[PDB]
Amino acid sequence: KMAFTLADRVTEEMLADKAALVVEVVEENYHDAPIVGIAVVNEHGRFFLRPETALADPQFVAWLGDETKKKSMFDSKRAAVALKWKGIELCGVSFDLLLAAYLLDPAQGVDDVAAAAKMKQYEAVRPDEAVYGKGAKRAVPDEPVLAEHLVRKAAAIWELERPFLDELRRNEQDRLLVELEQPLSSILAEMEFAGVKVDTKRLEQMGKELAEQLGTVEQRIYELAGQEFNINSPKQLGVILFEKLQLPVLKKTKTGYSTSADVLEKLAPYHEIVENILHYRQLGKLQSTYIEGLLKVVRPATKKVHTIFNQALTQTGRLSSTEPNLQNIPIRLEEGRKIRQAFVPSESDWLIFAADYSQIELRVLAHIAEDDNLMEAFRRDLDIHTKTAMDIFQVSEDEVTPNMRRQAKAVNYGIVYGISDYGLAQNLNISRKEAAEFIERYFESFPGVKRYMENIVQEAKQKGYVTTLLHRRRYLPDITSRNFNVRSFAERMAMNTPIQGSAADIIKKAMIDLNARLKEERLQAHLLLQVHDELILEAPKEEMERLCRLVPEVMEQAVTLRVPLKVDYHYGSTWYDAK
DNA sequence: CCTGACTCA
DNA sequence: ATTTGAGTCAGG
Ligand SMILES: Nc1ncnc2c1ncn2[C@H]1CC[C@@H](COP(=O)(O)OP(=O)(O)OP(=O)(O)O)O1
Ligand SMILES: [Mg+2]
Repeated sequence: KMAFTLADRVTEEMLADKAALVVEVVEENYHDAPIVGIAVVNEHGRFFLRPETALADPQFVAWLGDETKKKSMFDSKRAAVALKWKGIELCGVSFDLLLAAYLLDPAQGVDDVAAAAKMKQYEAVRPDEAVYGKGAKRAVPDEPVLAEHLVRKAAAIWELERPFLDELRRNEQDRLLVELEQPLSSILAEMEFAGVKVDTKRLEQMGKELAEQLGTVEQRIYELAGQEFNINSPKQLGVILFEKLQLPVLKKTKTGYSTSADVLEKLAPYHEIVENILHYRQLGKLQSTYIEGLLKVVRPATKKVHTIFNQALTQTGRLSSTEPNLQNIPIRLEEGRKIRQAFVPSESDWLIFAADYSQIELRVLAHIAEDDNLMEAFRRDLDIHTKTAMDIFQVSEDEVTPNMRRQAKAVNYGIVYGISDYGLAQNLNISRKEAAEFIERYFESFPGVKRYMENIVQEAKQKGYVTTLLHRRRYLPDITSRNFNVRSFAERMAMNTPIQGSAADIIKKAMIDLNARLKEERLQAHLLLQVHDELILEAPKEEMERLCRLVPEVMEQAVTLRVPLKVDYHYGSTWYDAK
């Protein structure tokens, strides 16, 4: 039905200056993964190429790397990174169907061509899973079966480009795709392929010392409990706490007694064992995830870890980070924070540079809600987190520890994002009456915020979606539900999504501008990680003074708001020391 | 395989 | 009924 040529060799007509291109990587993690087949669809026809052939052809390599030869693809970052592991540079990607689908509706969770094709009732293509199988059954099919699939995906991208571009424009999301998400994709590809170097000697030594400590904590817990049990089993732990030790049951879930951190902290006046158990579970996560888990994914020859930043997953426009996640490395307790000493520069005499947006979503909220007191508070360069802390704990602006400031931060965001008196009371372990009062005195300080939250909920109910500064959209079909719980969740997404998502837009624009600046000044410095409202770089030590100016400036100037943007920054010999 | 732990923004 | 957005892990 769909004619295509199974080429034995690359020909001139395959190298047209506009094409839909498929460079197939079947493994979920595409770092150093096999390329199993290539497809090209253009004005001249439809082609399948064997990668052994095509990727060793100097004209095909040349075409891939030619910025003036425009390619339409699906998940171009996957291809770009797979090709870098093959030592080949991919340039000129002009359209990405994955990112196009993501912006049109992130709720669809589009993650193959067939799923994007369905958005426009295009059915002449199969889902990837149906072709390759799942779990232990996964496999590349016989060549003719593989070739047809790849070509059908290329044909889909080719015929779907205009319809998707048309709808993006209708939505005012065309520049968001072309000028923000697509250029970011290339930047993320660079970051992933660069990787972050790990000090495995230090990490392994930390692991040995941690094992000993876990043993000591473990034995003490058994002593306190009067028996041995699996502390890492919430079920067994529940029996010990609420049956053997007869402690009060504060919460249940569908599976049985809750042993959450929040519940165990509240049980501290009844038995010292709950504090030990909380310590044990913290240490155990360090070991399983940040020592053992991390060392499993280090590439042994280079000692580097290579994350994958998922650009088309979160419902608000944030990135996520997987295998390993490098956006949740410990920082909040000194015990876990020391993990960051194992993340080091990739060359000697280089350093790690880290920058963080100050009170980021509160600034954005001030701008969007146009609240008087809040907009003013940032012109006066106030720290609303610390002020809130002084108030909540009844202390002076010098008795506020970092932990206290962090706890205030969750209260400040909690409130603007819809926390109830019950939630706030449980969060700070205070009376609900007292909690209700903090909330009241909060919306009195910032009345425009309150209006904005009422107003954005009403709007969402009328339009059925909310939007960000750069025209990112989230649909919220549940917001007019007759069901209280379902409706309430959707209403809180309407409160949060425009703010978190606008803040995502900003740091994304900051990454693009920053790279442009790094290139024009021909610095060796380069981005390693993004952590939502943080950018981590490494660079020669001689570039630290110039970065101290360049990085914060670019980040602060990324957009222009009604309030200042403020960036904190540091550097040092390890990620830990960049504080 | 899911749930409830821990980790971050 | 009860802040938002994420990922990985051991246990079961
Ligand atoms: N508990 C929470 N609830 C909702 N959103 C939160 C959150 N914690 C963080 N976020 C969201 C909202 C904030 C944003 C960034 O996290 P930062 O810790 O960096 O908060 P920032 O306000 O920038 O504080 P600063 O840098 O001055 O210490 O992510
Ligand atoms: Mg911040």
